[PDB]
Amino acid sequence: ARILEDSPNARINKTILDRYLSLPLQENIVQATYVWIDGTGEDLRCKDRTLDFIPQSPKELPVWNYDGSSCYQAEGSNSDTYLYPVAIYKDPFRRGNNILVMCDTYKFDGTPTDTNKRKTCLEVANKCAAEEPWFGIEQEYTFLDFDGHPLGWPKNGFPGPQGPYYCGVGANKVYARDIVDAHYRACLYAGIKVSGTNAEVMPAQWEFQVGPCEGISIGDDLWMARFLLHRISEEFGIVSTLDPKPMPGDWNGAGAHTNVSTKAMREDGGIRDIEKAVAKLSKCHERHIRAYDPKQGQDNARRLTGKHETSSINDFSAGVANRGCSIRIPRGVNDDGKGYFEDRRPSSNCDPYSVVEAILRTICLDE
Amino acid sequence: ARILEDSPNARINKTILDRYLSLPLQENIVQATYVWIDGTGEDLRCKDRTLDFIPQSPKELPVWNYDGSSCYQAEGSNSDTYLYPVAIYKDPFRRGNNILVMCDTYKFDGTPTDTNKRKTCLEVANKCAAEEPWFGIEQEYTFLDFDGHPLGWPKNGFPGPQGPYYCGVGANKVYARDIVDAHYRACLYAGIKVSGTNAEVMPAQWEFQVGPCEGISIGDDLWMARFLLHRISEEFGIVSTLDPKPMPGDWNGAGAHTNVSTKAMREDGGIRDIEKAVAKLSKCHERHIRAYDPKQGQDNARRLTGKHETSSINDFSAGVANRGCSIRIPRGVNDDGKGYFEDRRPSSNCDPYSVVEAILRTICL
Amino acid sequence: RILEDSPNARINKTILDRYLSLPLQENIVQATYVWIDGTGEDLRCKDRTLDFIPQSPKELPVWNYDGSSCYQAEGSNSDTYLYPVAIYKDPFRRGNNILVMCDTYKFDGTPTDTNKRKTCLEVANKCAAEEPWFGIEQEYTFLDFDGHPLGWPKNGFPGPQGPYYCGVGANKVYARDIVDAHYRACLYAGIKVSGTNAEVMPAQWEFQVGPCEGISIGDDLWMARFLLHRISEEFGIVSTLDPKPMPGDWNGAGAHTNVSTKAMREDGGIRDIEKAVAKLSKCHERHIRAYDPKQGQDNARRLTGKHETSSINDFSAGVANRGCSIRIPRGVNDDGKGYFEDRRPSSNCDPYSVVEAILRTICL
Amino acid sequence: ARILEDSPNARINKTILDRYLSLPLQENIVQATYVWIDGTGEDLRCKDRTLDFIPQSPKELPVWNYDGSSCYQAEGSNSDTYLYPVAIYKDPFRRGNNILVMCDTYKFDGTPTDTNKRKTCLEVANKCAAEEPWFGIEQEYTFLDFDGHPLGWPKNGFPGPQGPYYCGVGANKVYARDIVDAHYRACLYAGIKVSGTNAEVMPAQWEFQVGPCEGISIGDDLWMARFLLHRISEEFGIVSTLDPKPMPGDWNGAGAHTNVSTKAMREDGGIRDIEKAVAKLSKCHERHIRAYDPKQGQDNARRLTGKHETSSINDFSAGVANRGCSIRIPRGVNDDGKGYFEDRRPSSNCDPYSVVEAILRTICLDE
Amino acid sequence: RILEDSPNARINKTILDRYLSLPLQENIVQATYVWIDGTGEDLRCKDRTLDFIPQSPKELPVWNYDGSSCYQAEGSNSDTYLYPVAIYKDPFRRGNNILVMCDTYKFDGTPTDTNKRKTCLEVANKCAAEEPWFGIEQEYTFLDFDGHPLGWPKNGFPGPQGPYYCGVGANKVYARDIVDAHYRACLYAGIKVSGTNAEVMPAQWEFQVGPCEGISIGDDLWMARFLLHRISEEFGIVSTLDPKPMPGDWNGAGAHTNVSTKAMREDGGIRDIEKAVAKLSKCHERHIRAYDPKQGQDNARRLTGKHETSSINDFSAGVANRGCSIRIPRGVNDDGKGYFEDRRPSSNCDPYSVVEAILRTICLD
Ligand SMILES: Nc1ncnc2c1ncn2[C@@H]1O[C@H](COP(=O)(O)OP(=O)(O)O)[C@@H](O)[C@H]1O
Ligand SMILES: Nc1ncnc2c1ncn2[C@@H]1O[C@H](COP(=O)(O)OP(=O)(O)O)[C@@H](O)[C@H]1O
Ligand SMILES: Nc1ncnc2c1ncn2[C@@H]1O[C@H](COP(=O)(O)OP(=O)(O)O)[C@@H](O)[C@H]1O
Ligand SMILES: Nc1ncnc2c1ncn2[C@@H]1O[C@H](COP(=O)(O)OP(=O)(O)O)[C@@H](O)[C@H]1O
Ligand SMILES: Nc1ncnc2c1ncn2[C@@H]1O[C@H](COP(=O)(O)OP(=O)(O)O)[C@@H](O)[C@H]1O
Repeated sequence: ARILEDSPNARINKTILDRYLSLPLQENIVQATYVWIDGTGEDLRCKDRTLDFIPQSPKELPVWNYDGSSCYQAEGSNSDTYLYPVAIYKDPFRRGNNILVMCDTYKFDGTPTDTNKRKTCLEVANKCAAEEPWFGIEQEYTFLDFDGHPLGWPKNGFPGPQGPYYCGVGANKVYARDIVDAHYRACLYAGIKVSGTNAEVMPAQWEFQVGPCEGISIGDDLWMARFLLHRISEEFGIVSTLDPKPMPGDWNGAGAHTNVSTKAMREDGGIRDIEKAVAKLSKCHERHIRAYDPKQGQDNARRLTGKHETSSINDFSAGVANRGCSIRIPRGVNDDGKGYFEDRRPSSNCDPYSVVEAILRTICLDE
Repeated sequence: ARILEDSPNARINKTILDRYLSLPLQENIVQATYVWIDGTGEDLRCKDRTLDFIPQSPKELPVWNYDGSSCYQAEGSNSDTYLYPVAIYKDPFRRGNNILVMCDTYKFDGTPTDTNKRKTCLEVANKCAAEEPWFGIEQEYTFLDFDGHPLGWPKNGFPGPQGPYYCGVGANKVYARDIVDAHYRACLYAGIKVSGTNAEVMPAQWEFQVGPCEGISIGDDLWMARFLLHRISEEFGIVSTLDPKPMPGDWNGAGAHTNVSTKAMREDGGIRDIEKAVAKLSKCHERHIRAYDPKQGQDNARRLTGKHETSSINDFSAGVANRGCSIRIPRGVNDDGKGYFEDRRPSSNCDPYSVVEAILRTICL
Repeated sequence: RILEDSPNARINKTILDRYLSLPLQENIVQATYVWIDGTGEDLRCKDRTLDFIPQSPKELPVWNYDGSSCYQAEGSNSDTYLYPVAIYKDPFRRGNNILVMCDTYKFDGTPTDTNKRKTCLEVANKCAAEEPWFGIEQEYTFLDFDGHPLGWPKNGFPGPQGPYYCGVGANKVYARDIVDAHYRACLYAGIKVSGTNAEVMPAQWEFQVGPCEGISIGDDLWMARFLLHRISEEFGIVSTLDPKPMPGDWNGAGAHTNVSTKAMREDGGIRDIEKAVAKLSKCHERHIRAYDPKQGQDNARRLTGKHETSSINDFSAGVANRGCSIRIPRGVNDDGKGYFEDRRPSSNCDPYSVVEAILRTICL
Repeated sequence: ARILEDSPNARINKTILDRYLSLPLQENIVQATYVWIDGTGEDLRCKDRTLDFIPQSPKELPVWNYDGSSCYQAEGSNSDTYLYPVAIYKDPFRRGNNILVMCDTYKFDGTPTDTNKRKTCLEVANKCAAEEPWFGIEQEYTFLDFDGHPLGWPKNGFPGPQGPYYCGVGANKVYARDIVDAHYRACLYAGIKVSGTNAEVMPAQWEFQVGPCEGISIGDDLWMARFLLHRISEEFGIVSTLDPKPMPGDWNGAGAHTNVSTKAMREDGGIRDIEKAVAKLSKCHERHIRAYDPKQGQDNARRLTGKHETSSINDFSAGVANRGCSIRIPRGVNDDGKGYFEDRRPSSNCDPYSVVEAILRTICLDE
Repeated sequence: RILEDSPNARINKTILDRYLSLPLQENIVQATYVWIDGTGEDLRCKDRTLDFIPQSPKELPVWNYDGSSCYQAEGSNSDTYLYPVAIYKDPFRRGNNILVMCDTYKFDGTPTDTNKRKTCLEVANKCAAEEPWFGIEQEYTFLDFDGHPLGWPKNGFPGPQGPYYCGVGANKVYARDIVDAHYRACLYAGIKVSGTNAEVMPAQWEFQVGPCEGISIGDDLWMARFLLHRISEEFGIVSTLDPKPMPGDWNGAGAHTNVSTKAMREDGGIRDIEKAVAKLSKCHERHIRAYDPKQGQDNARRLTGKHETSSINDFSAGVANRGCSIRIPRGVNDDGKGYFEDRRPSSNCDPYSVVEAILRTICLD
């Protein structure tokens, strides 16, 4: 009755679309959905165009543009903002040779927009290329009803206390698995390396893991995966939020925990290299928590500095297999004496480009 | 409209998923769902990962972990808990080469968790192998709406008294058969030997039978089957509960009656062996009740009173084709001089590993 | 309001199809055993996984159920046995899956009170040389979960009879989808459903089975009944065989029974038809006793002589006449051969008892 | 929201009437409501007329008529049926000098209707005038919603089992006390001797007791109490039923237990006269059952099974302090050597005139 | 949704008034007899017409009821007797109409199992010399018809505790109308209600009765409970006295009892009190049995030692302290004299048993 009752998309018919989706087209014709990051640094925008050819590379896609003043990227008279494809994926909605196109964005003068964090991240990731840095990201998120309350939670109230929902199974334990399952498979079909999923501590809260991807491709892939989550959830009338505190107080906020390695760390006795990198990471702490947050640490501080599977934003701790510590070497990695380390500081709404750039600067470029 | 009105999963669209399900993936890509028992010893948990190969046995799969502090399996600062794969099944939700994996769980130091009953059962099952013991379990369960009241029952009250609902047919006799049929088929596809189903005495109450299964297999199989029931139910917005007394008073609680035979018992003249086994089980009643419910024989006490065709919690009686009993020999087993016997004591929420072990201890060791 | 409280109507209906397309290894066979309970009117069922494709009812195992849970308590040994009698293709699962009609037997091998097949079969076998054929017109009514006829205004009545019989239209007949699904399921299963029609009462319908030789009418009508209840379950709709599912001047329900022997079907058999009707005239009370499963109590509520119906007490029979106990149809009196129509059996009759009683009187 | 949703009277505004009730008229305008029993023998009918005078006794009221063919009292084309006042009460709905009139009925030729039982009862009661016989009746009844299900019961189902509802207090114990309380007060005001009320075993079930009344007046007063019950219930959209089994099974039926005493049973040593009457009623069980029911034993046969605190229809019994019997003599009476006896046979829908006559015929006219 | 299924909430409430206002001759008197049933928790009532105005209880007729219809079955001798023991003016009917508190007796003239008044009264008269005064703080909770606390989100919880205690506002306290109506109806009836407040738990409230001399605190509290249920009823809201109307870290329910003798109150002061207290430290186990009507089984649920309550095993005494079993209020300590607080009695206690036990231990040894 109440659940999704005001959500426009949940109330529109979902069956008719298949009639039109079945329509055969000249294989020549290609619909391309260009996706980009808006002025908030948090949200995605998209639009599409018809091509008459199958592109092999993002360089073969035309440069496009949008009204930056309609996306919180105003620039007086000169608000036309340009779209530079950087990465191509198969489209799981249209399936043909139809494609999704991640972009980065440039002002009219050829300079990056404020929210373009990929330009510099790429400079750096090229300059550490020889080190073959690999990143995994654990993206947490919460499903909301249209009124902003977490999906399925009683209106004007709370479901039972945490305990039964983590990795839960059952109608009273986890909600909207359908979307999670759809999204997992859509990401796979699109060529994004999602390595798994789980249900989180808060009911309506989930996680998917992406990686491991090399260098800057973790940013393109996570951004596209976010796009896909929002877009799939839209069809259901459900809002997916990346906000780190989608509900105040005792309930679990949201991280984007980031797993890192270089070729040396992955090699035999890389443990010493890891332990070195964590030391370096462990103290420049005030500098990273700024580029782990699209508003420079104001979002972080709603979730962080507590005792709910997180990290204190105040100070810094580096433990082994410690969910309480900002940066963490897993037990099996100590045991193996090689592998990777987990940075538990990035917030669910982090920009991955900023995260990897801060990381690489510190552990490869030697600041 | 009240039925399922507040169930989130029942209020979310169900046809969109099929679009995404039919997406074709490159081969190499396998989705594996790991499943384990949590610190309650009753409830299941699960999560997924992507593999780049097709495993051939459980041994080929990666050991994995979870946070036990989030599963009622806290161990201070060392809360990481380990998932060991013990059985693979085909995945009926995702099909193809996708798989479901039953696990057992270990603490950070390599010891079993309190609710891992399989390590100790596996040991005993292995000592008893040559007697080739076979187990079947009749798992009773009940469908609930989101508010915890049994599915389709009138809000704040009761349907008609017992009688019409057992093995029923008709819109006013039995509810949500679609889940039952979907589950029977899913299990069969998964490789679980579901041997039957029926609607039970209580409206919204049902049973599926698993077996016969070789030794430790009954435990892996029944756990995975329970998983499948919860997980299929979930899509409908419906809760499946294995609680033994999901409504109080004169409403049939729930059992997990266990059928047992050894090789001796299945060969001509087995009835002698069956007779002896029943004899031994009669001198250690209390120990079995304690292993026959995962809270030491306390959820056993809200059901096993000595009424509604059942055992008594304090009292051990056996008999030939007798349902007011603990241990029963079926008429057809007696008439054939060979076969299997029925242990009626275990409750719907028993851990099958514990039931098996207790039994094999008494009648093989 | 319509079906708002029917649990099965409120549960999602599209998810099942995802699990139904699940491919299983050839040779796994699901078998659903079906039986009549201690009311003598209602059906029960459950299912088992089999190893093999049975070639005939004898190849299937004997099973059991707890009689105490279906009004068949025999104190301390209530374990009741299920003997397969007929096998049908399963229209719900298809493949090699089957439904299995049974009859039922106590612990000591004697028949339960509601097993009327045993005794009917002895009689029908004795009459086999007369090749008796039976056709049955099974009437029924769809109900909402509250017991009120489906679609009828709550706490009230739709317009008077006239427009609904064999109707077409959203305001003339209800739930044809179940009717059409049943019709085809029955044909797929191997049941000889010869026709259907909408009846005089809105939400009321009829299916005809036959002609079937002997005992097989009984098996087949029972499985068709099971199929009706079972298909209508998935819609959340109750199908009742109650003979007077609403009181007043609203059409009750019959299971009119058409009957012929070898002699009656050959030219000049009309003589033998009249012989048979005459033997049935002389023992009216024993048939009305056989013609509902409480011995003449349920038919009384229908048989008022007013609504296309015969008298409770008084036996009558005439050509072309729907006010009579036993009617000889126009076409058959004209043709000099065919069958007679027995209009006495109520919609909740056991066809084994009906067959047996008619065979005893016209063949014995 | 279902309780009373389909009941027309519950869905009509209730405060508007007050506006019109407070309209003053001159004391000499009298509204008289004539009430009678219809051809079912169970239900009441009524209608109103304006008088210009205040009658002093039933003798002073006009004899009236109605169309019996609309009340199941057809008699072909001579269907005009006559209404003779026999009792007047003060009207608790209009107050002032307005009145309710209980009547009995008579066919066009002056002979009584089949459902007029008063006539032959009053013949009898007059011959027993000396014995000064008193009657109390314990009228059980059930409130139903408009769909025929008991008021407040879950639709298509049953509330919790019996036990908590008898003389209960609490929103989840008893329902519609306002009607019970209104009616009790309205009976008193109208001039009926209502001695008490209680909530009964079945939820939605209630009882009021009337008496002790002298002779024939028990009949007139109880029929008028009945009228008032339905007429008051009607306002709330609630149906009040006197059906003896308003729900089949292990749910308590409804009786009209009748307390009886003569001058002689009330004096010292009266108990001796009592045990003699019981014995006389014990010799003719089948006579009474037929007088105890608007048919002749048909509705009793659904209530009276032996269980649920009532006598068997088949055989008779006495005892003391026993609620399983037909005729109960209270303890407090045996102990005091005087009082009355309780006939527990009459069903809730009995016609009281029929109950009284049959009892008097037996215990006074020595039949 | 709130009160949507409560029959009394859905019945028109304005019509009754046009009937109550009807006038009747002055010595027509409606009397409502009130008694405790076989649970020893719940009340029952029924009513009769008198033709006179009673001056005291003894002028009312002894009456009876069917004990087998209220869990007071004694086979075929089930008629149970009502003895009037206290009269109150009737706030629902006004005029000379009355409410009658009774105690109950078997057919043989002996007290029913749930009459604690008879023995309580014996002891009270023996301690009359020492002029004992009692004050009781009765907590209770309002429930919707489904048993969920009134106004709480269906299938869930409101915000944590903090804002509700002594709260003001539509989102802080619920159903103040019932509380005000009860407060006043009690005062009019002759019951010495001395205050009320909204409790920690949302929908939870309290009223205080007393100080009352001796046995009358039991009569008066019982009749106040009656009034609460009966007023609640007209709104279609349930009032429960269950000590833990919701599980976990939501505030249970007490019936804290304040106590004094003449000594303790007249100047002599806290040395009489400190001795009285030390007499209670001796017998905790015995008092927990007197302090709910199943003898420790319901208390165990709110007496956790957590959420401002004492633990059910261990005894404790502190000044101005709220974690203790017995309490000396700072205010009484500061002064020569006063009363002491007993914080162990549970919301569903029988006050007659609370008084008796306190009096045996303290005025009698
Ligand atoms: N050597 C590595 N370097 C970087 N990332 C890795 C490496 N190995 C694994 N990862 C990635 O880290 C992520 C692990 O997330 P998850 O399984 O949720 O870990 P946990 O929940 O134990 O913290 C996965 O995407 C995985 O692919
Ligand atoms: N020899 C045997 N040993 C163990 N289990 C058996 C044996 N034979 C059959 N079983 C299993 O016993 C179970 C019987 O379940 P069910 O038909 O519900 O029995 P009932 O309802 O009569 O107790 C099924 O799992 C069946 O496969
Ligand atoms: N000669 C016959 N002998 C036995 N049964 C017959 C014969 N002819 C027809 N039937 C059966 O009787 C049924 C006739 O029912 P129906 O056509 O509904 O009759 P009506 O038109 O009078 O309702 C058919 O379903 C058919 O199987
Ligand atoms: N002497 C008497 N003769 C006839 N009826 C009496 C006499 N004394 C009292 N009564 C009536 O008996 C009835 C008592 O009924 P009730 O109080 O319900 O008792 P119980 O609890 O035994 O059913 C009242 O109608 C009362 O007026
Ligand atoms: N001397 C006394 N002896 C017994 N009871 C008393 C005495 N003085 C006050 N009381 C009663 O104790 C109750 C106090 O309850 P309350 O005001 O809620 O106290 P608190 O909430 O501070 O514990 C009141 O009914 C009060 O009348």
